[PDB]
Amino acid sequence: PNMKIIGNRIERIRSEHAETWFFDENHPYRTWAYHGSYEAPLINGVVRLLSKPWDVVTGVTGITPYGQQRVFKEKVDTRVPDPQEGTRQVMSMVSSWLWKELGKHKRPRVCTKEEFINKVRSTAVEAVNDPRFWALVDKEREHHLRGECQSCVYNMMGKRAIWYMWLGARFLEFEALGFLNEDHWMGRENSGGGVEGLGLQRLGYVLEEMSRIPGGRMYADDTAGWDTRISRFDLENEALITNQMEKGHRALALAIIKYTYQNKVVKVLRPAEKGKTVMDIISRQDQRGSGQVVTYALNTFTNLVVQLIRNMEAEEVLEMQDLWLLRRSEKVTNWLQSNGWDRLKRMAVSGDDCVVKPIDDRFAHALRFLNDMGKVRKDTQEWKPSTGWDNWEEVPFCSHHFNKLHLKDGRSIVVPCRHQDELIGRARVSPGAGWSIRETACLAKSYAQMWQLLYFHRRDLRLMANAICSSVPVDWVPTGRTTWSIHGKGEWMTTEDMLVVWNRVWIEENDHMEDKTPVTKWTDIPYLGKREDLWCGSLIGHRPRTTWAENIKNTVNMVRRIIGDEEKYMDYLS
Ligand SMILES: [Zn+2]
Ligand SMILES: [Zn+2]
Repeated sequence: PNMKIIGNRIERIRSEHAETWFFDENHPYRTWAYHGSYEAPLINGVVRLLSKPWDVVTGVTGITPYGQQRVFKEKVDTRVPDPQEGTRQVMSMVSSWLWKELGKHKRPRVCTKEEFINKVRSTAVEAVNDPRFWALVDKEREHHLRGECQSCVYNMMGKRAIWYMWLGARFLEFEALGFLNEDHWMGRENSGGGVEGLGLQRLGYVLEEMSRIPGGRMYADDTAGWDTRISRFDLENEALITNQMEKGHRALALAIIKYTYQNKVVKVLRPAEKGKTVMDIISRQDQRGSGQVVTYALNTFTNLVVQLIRNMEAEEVLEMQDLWLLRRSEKVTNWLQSNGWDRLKRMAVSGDDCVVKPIDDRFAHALRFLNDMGKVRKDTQEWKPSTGWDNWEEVPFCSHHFNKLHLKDGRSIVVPCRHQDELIGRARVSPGAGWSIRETACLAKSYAQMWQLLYFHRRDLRLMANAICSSVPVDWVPTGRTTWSIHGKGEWMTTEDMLVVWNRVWIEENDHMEDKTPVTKWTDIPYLGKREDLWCGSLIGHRPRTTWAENIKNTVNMVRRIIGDEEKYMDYLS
């Protein structure tokens, strides 16, 4: 461990728990440095009541110190092996080229306290309105400008692993690197292959556009445990963005990168004897600390780099000898300057997910650089060629597939779809304990309106959404977080009529809809074919679902009585 960079944080934690601090020789950490330990100490009722048939669907009901330790042994206690020197030379060249393209029409900048407060306002609200929080933030920034870090420490939670950091550390990351998100550096117009800021209502059109580019099949390979495969070399290559920063901003960003990305200090819970719990203090110099302000943007960047490299190997620009040491590097510069933009426009990359439309199917067996970079494909033998898709409507991307549907008048739209159990299961989860009827119903309304905008083509979701919206007062504003996906843009977070929002999103503002004729009734908005709806998890035709549909108005009346019969309600079912 680099005690010169993490030592201050470990010593600070040790001094805060000095009387219970101890070194456990029987700790379970294999690839993380261990420093010591100390002693340490959910249903949305509205959605549940309106989704009775799914109480026995394991796909729905399925989705702590023991939990944190399980994710360590199953996923995070691993070390990605170093790529060879030539592979590292290619990764650095491609990353340098890509940063220069992304920065051609954009300038890095510091993000402000005002920008952060505005994003928070959408107990974090209490902290941003307290001057003592900003004083703690200022003390840590002063340490950073002096080459020190005292409190940027992760808190592991898990259940993929989720790494939490105190709001002030997240502010310092946002100040230095938030411009990647706020100024849309990974937007498609700026990056060619990125899709940041496109909603699920548009991603399908990107895949359809890619299908028309001449080339091989569409490949959408997943890397097994992407965040654990981000190496110290990937982090150094991502850090090249600091070369485009002015000196003051550069100092802030280098502190975030060096002290919190390239060196990390984490707190993890672990069960101990007699039902007691300990907190372990560990560290490491690689992996992506999933949950950072710029995890998505940096994962998108590095996945773009990986896919450009796999295309160069497929096109026989890179040879086997180049893994050991890159020979004739001008060939890589030429390929990037000549073909890089064309190959970026042949990709759709969102964090660790990608779809590539290579110039031919040599991409399927171009595995040497991919495997040497440790970006090993999930659910496939390491050296077996990839299998691509001939039909863009079957390609998985961002946990969805995309289907062309036809409106009653002959026009077509391209909609997002996924297996329905995950959609209902997520809506049935309420975040945090102590949620009242007002907060629970507003969050149920947000899921229901999101379904009306994006998944209206699924029979069960259109009906369940109409039942939820009929059970929650119409003047209640949808609240909470409907998804963690950057592609759920929140047009459904409104009291504007969802048929109006549907028309704005799918017709008026949809650049892929040439005819702007409005759709004036929900009965003119299509469903998937019954067999497609069933393939993706519908319960149509299943007796408990038929009973639920026939009883739905009774169920809505029951919920209205619970919330209060005096509220303003709208009948969305008739
Ligand atoms: Zn710090
Ligand atoms: Zn589907």
